[PDB]
Amino acid sequence: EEEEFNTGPLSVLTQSVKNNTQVLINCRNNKKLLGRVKAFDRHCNMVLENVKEMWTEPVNKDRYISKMFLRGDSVIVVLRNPLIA
Amino acid sequence: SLPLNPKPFLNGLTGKPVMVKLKWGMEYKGYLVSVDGYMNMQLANTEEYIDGALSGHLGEVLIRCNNVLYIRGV
Amino acid sequence: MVQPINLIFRYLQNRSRIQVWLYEQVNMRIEGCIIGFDEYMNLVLDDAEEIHSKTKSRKQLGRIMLKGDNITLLQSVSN
Amino acid sequence: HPPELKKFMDKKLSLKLNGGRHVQGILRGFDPFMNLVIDECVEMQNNIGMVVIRGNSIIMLEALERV
Amino acid sequence: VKLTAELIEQAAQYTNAVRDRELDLRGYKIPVIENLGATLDQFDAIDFSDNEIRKLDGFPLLRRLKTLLVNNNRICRIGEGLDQALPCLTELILTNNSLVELGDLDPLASLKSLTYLSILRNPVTNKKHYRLYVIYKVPQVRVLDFQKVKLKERQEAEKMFK
Amino acid sequence: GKSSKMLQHIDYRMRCILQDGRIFIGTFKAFDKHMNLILCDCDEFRKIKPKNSKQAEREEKRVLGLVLLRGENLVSMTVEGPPPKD
Amino acid sequence: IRPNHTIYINNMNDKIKKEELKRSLYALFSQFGHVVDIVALKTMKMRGQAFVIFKELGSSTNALRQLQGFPFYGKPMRIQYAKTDSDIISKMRG
Amino acid sequence: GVPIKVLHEAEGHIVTCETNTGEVYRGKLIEAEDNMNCQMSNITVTYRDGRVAQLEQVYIRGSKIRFLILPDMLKNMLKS
Amino acid sequence: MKLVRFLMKLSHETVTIELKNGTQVHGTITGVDVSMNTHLKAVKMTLKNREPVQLETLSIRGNNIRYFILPDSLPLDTLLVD
RNA sequence: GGAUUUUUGGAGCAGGGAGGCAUCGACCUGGUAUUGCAGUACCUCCAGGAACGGUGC
Repeated sequence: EEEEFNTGPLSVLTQSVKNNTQVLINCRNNKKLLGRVKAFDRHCNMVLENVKEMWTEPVNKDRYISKMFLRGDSVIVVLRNPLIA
Repeated sequence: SLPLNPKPFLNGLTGKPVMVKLKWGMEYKGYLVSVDGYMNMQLANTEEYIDGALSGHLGEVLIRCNNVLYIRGV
Repeated sequence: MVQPINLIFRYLQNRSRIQVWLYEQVNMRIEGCIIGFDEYMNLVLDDAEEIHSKTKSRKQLGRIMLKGDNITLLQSVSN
Repeated sequence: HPPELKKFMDKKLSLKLNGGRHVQGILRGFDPFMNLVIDECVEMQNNIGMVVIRGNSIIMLEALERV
Repeated sequence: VKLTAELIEQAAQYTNAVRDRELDLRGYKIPVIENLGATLDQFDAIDFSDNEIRKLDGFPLLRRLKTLLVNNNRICRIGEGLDQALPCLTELILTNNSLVELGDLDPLASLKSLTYLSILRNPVTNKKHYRLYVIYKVPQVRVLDFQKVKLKERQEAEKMFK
Repeated sequence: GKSSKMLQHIDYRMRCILQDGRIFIGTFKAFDKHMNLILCDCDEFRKIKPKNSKQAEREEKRVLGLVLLRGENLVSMTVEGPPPKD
Repeated sequence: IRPNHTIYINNMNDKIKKEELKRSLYALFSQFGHVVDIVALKTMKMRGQAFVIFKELGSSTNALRQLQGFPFYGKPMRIQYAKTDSDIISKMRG
Repeated sequence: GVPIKVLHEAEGHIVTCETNTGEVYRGKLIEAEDNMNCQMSNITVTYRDGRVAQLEQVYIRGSKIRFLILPDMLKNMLKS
Repeated sequence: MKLVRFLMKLSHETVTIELKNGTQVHGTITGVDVSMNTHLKAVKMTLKNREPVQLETLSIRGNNIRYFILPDSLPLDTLLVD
């Protein structure tokens, strides 16, 4: 199982936790959560730090959330990048 | 071909340029790095095509399995 | 009695061109020749097409793996 | 478990599907997921022949015969 | 043989030939329509044929009742608050009863959804202008005595009685 | 640990919120793994949950009776009133 | 053609929609006994016709004699005993 | 599940069923499966527009049921 | 690993939860179970496009949760130990 | 001590916008055809009429 977290597509999350790097999460709510992965699981539940939530309403909006838990079903996409840099 | 199944097809397509359509109509073109048992998908040098038009160049990307409509080699 | 999975196995063997009804999307359906499939009804389609029932327009796809999540219905077409 | 559908085997049926979709045809078989084989199927009208309906997207069925 | 709660509870209940839920109250020699509360508003049709009812009255509020078959009874009068207890009454079959005066059919004007009406084999039928009278006083009827109410009859009934 | 969080509210009158946004108020008598619920003397509300709305408290109320609700379509529950003694 | 639970009607105005025809047929024929079911199609072959099935046989005979040539939607209906027994009757009998 | 046992208890009784799409089916419950698959007979159906229809025989998948109304004859499983 | 276990440790914390249907819930956790079914007390709940209502108790089916906003103070590194 | 009927999850996420356009279905008037033994997506046709109904944007 660890092997599948380590080398499979979830290695994106595994890599973000290890390097304390930022990732953008496109989300079902049409919102995007930008931050660092403290923890994750099979379902893509996550505990996130320094989250910048961004969305639109046209008007763009954002808000800072230091500490939060995301239920993984809401995940559409998870992006790793030269974002942290 | 003599029976070509989902799983091998996808495995043959690893290392290749793919495009994935999502149920929500977004499309993501990039090199398929890997897939897992639940058919979650990892792309590199991803690009986003929405309305079939280049929207955003995104880099390395995880797509949750439940979002996927279909995958195409391209 | 014919079991649904077997019908598919038949579609596969026949190389009949297949038209798929998708879930909660009526304006588009998918077409192709089933080359193989798995326990989740995920399908490998050849020379596949998006069919726009509204626009009468077809989008050419080639090698497709369609997740079974989307499958509402499976039919055969003469074309 | 199996769905209890042997009673409906080889009978003409009216099938309400999701998306407000409706078809009619003769039950030729089923599996534990309630996926169906329907013969002489008609989209409500145009004839589509023998088809597979995934049980997932089956809302309701109604017999057009007496069981 | 009073129409009672107990009577209604043992009465044949089924889906009729036109696909409606119908209660069978035929041949019980019922004299007065009463205690319908016990049906619990669960029927689309109620068959009261071959009984001895004198007046079409006594109904509770029944929102689902759309068809009333009242053949071979002794109906000589129609109650006045019928729409208040039967809002969607669409079909009323009164064949072979005792309605004698055109004015006795007046209470049917208040049944807003009434579309199928049959009053054959009632003395009232032979009264001069019976058909035109019904058409003008109960315009919501589309089929009267199994014949289509036509435009020409409506106009003709508009002259006479205008 | 305790499993009680549902068992506590059993026999009580409960306000249950559905996924379409309906309000089911009934006596909470049973549940299960899926949160399929058994609601005695159950009514449905649509427009409001009253907090003493001076105009009226009750519009589109329907008496249902004995209700089994599937857990798929349940969102949440709060205590509405104490158990009826009966 | 011996007395039958089912009567065959022909010479009916085929312009009436099928569901309306069946509902008026039911209404008209209820005066003689419980009508179990009505079979009427608008195919070329079957248009202008209907089979009316009664629980009681005496009801079918009474209906036949009393409504012979009754004006229905403009035309005089022609009634006759059906050639065969109705499927519903055969199932209800055995 | 406890509710499932109570459902099976309603077999042979008149019950009301609302689907996920809000069509309302009332009639006799013939068979109820463990997964909530429901066979019924002599139905009255009330659509979302308000119109009614009549059906002899129906079978509805458990997943696509929102809820069921059962008789009050059952209310009198008080152990749990 | 199983992050629901982490949430199960948050009894007596106050949190804000955003639901899938957009509703916002602020209250004190009395219990999270294995299905992420969450129970709270002293709850101020604001359905999207209403003014808040206060409930002494509220019980959420786990699947209907979008996300929890946790106390800034929360010592995550402690809670992530098993 | 997690492998199909219960307790170690197949569910999840997604709906407002505006104050005419597309599609289907009865439908209403005239006239016209069919006279046959049925278990029904619908049911003649020709001309006219829709300040009709549903759904989507």
